[PDB]
Formats: sequence, C-alpha cells, structure tokens
Amino acid sequence: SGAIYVGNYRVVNRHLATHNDWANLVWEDSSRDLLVSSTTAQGCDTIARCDCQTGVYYCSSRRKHYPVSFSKPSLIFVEASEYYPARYQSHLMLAVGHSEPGDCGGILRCQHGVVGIVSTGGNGLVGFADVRDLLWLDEE
Ligand SMILES: CCc1ccsc1CN1C[C@@H](C(N)=O)CCC1=O
Ligand SMILES: [Zn+2]
Repeated sequence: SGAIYVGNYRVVNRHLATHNDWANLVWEDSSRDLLVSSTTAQGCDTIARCDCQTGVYYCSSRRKHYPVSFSKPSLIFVEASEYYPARYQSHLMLAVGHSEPGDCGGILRCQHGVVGIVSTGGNGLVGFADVRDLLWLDEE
C-alpha cells in the first residue's frame, strides 16, 4: 500500500483505490494502474519534474529503502494478476530489485521529488508507475 499527497490530490495505484477515492475521483487510467482523488487537507509531497534514471524506493516486504537505476517510462507487457488480465501497461519504469504485490504504493524518489510508485514485480524486477508527466498535480 501507499499514496502520494500533493496539493489537494491523493495519488494511489488504481487497483488499491478505496470507495472514497472513486467517489472523489479526479482522473484514473487502467492502462497506467493510476488513480487520483481529491483531498480536504493539503499534502506535503513534491513531484519531481525531471528525466532522472536513478533514485531510491521503499520495499515494504524487506522494510528497506533501495538505491536503484530504472528505465524510462515505456509500454511493457505485464502478466495476469489478481487485479488485471495480461495486458500492456503504459508509463512503466523497471529496475532490478525486489517487489511483491503488497509492495505496490511504495514511493520511488529522486533528488527532485517523487518520481512514481511501485506497481509491478516478480522475476527479480520492480516496476514503477511514473507520475512526472502529470503536470496538473502542481496547480490549483
Ligand atoms: C508477483 C507479481 C507482482 C509483484 C508485484 S505486483 C505483482 C502483480 N500485480 C501487477 C499489478 C499491475 N500493475 O498490473 C496489479 C497488482 C499485482 O498484484
Ligand atoms: Zn529527478
């Protein structure tokens, strides 16, 4: 589990969104595994606006923050899981690292701020849903 809190927005994995998130929906995309809902209180996170390919992510199944190199956001085939059939997921970045289903929501950060959240895993890889292209998260 995990979320990003920026301005009056909450960014979560679409597959982990709550009934309150869907009732207060701002934007969602199944192909990215992302959902953004509105909040009453202001958040403190800053979204990175950069093309960094190194950073640190939190892995809850190891209680550890790992430094990683990761690929640029791409369209990647993701095998079937409990939440989606086999499909291509867009805006996904991979790194060599550990990721189990309950690790989704763990933040990936660089020197500029939040880059994305854990979304995929298995086979010694970890996949992150990018949020750096969602510029509207910084305004109104
Ligand atoms: C062992 C596979 C694994 C490891 C970490 S997430 C995962 C499989 N997964 C894929 C997610 C997606 N974005 O399609 C949806 C939720 C989920 O359980
Ligand atoms: Zn950066």
